[PDB]
Amino acid sequence: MLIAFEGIDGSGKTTQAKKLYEYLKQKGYFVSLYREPGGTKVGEVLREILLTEELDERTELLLFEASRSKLIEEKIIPDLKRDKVVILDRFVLSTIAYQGYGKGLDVEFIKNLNEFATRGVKPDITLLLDIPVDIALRRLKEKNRFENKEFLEKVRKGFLELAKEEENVVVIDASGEEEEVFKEILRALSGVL
Amino acid sequence: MLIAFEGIDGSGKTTQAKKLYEYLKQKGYFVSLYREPGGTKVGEVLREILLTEELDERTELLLFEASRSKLIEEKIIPDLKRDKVVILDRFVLSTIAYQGYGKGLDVEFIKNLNEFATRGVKPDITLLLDIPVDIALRRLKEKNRFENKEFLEKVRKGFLELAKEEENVVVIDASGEEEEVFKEILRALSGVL
Ligand SMILES: Nc1ncnc2c1ncn2[C@@H]1O[C@H](COP(=O)(O)OP(=O)(O)OP(=O)(O)O)[C@@H](O)[C@H]1O
Ligand SMILES: Nc1ncnc2c1ncn2[C@@H]1O[C@H](COP(=O)(O)OP(=O)(O)OP(=O)(O)O)[C@@H](O)[C@H]1O
Ligand SMILES: Nc1ccn([C@@H]2O[C@H](COP(=O)(O)O)[C@@H](O)[C@H]2O)c(=O)n1
Ligand SMILES: Nc1ccn([C@@H]2O[C@H](COP(=O)(O)O)[C@@H](O)[C@H]2O)c(=O)n1
Ligand SMILES: [Mg+2]
Ligand SMILES: [Mg+2]
Repeated sequence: MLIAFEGIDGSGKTTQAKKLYEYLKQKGYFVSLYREPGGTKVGEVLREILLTEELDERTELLLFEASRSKLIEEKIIPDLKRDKVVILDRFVLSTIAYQGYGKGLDVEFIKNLNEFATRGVKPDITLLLDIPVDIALRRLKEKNRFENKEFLEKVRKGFLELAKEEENVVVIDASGEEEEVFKEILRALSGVL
Repeated sequence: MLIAFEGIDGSGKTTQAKKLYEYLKQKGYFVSLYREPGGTKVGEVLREILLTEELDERTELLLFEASRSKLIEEKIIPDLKRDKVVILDRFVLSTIAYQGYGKGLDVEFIKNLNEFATRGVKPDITLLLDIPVDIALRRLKEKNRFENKEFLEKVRKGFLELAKEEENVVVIDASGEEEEVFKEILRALSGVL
């Protein structure tokens, strides 16, 4: 079982993925939680680079994918083999939305890089935490983090276009309170688990 | 002017590229010399990773391309804009030969990644330093470095198959002595410069 959380900065992915992890552990599933980029020794080095350095979008994309490739090969494929539930804080839709709809790289190209890095491993379900950018920005403000409204609007649209066309994507209203959003996620999850 | 040296380990790329650099500087060209992977701050971090860590071939390929993307955007494109002669110690044929023919990844795929990382920037000439693996291994032995014969035989064949099909590739007999090889390179170079 592979569960992917996707969405803009401040949509509650980290929080909700952690909530889903504890909940499922208590219910007796063997669970892993990983973030992208990151999740491996090598992946975390690349994460530090992606956050530290001034990078063009192409170099950026290739490093996101490298982190994913390492994570898929080192952790996710074996995790899935042992019937672990695998929960991802960001995955392949994030790459398309940010690098494609956001920074203007070719979407078919991103998709083929995604296919390559994941060896065609796809989620059973993707949870799109959709939220107005204004609301996501106010939440980040409370944590002293400031993101680009213009850029996130395009990204958000991207994410929503991808949910119409890509398979097994459920749009969750992430604008609610923490517990409301979690119980919307559980209903979407009841579909598959 | 973009000049690329390609070929197996111990073929004399580093030595000949450095020789070509000093020669052209003396003749009054403005010259850059860069290695792949490496050549930028970020590229060299990735280099250290690629030489340090146990990596699957997919992750490897994506990090080789990330380095290249950084080098293209940070150094090569602007170097070419200012009419510098740019000399590369390894470039895009090496990727195909090592990751494609060597480790079995798809060659069309590597070529499309190459296209992406370089923004379609192609060399004016590529110098393939071809050498028998037995001879390259004897040279590396003198420096206490030991590489995999079985792997390099495939890689060498790959390099040679690419020189037949890809554009502007000259096969230099790298088995000769240092000064003989340099003379052959200068002849090949007279074609374009
Ligand atoms: N339903 C909610 N209502 C209000 N605030 C929330 C809700 N869920 C999470 N938060 C808080 O708002 C912020 C959301 O951040 P979180 O890290 O969960 O989102 P994220 O999508 O992981 O962001 P990023 O991509 O930037 O890491 C946090 O400070 C979190 O504690
Ligand atoms: N023509 C030659 N004959 C004998 N030895 C040589 C010749 N040219 C270079 N060498 C030596 O052989 C080794 C291989 O040269 P060099 O480092 O340039 O090859 P390379 O293709 O860069 O190898 P690598 O990819 O492993 O760095 C060096 O230690 C060098 O001193
Ligand atoms: N495909 C992706 C995924 C994440 N990111 C960025 O990575 C940063 C930190 O990641 P987290 O959201 O996982 O903490 C975010 O600010 C986000 O904008 C990106 O630019 N492209
Ligand atoms: N595409 C590439 C390029 C270099 N390499 C490796 O990089 C290493 C460093 O050698 P250089 O000095 O030629 O960069 C070599 O051991 C070579 O086999 C690889 O595996 N795939
Ligand atoms: Mg987060
Ligand atoms: Mg060398």
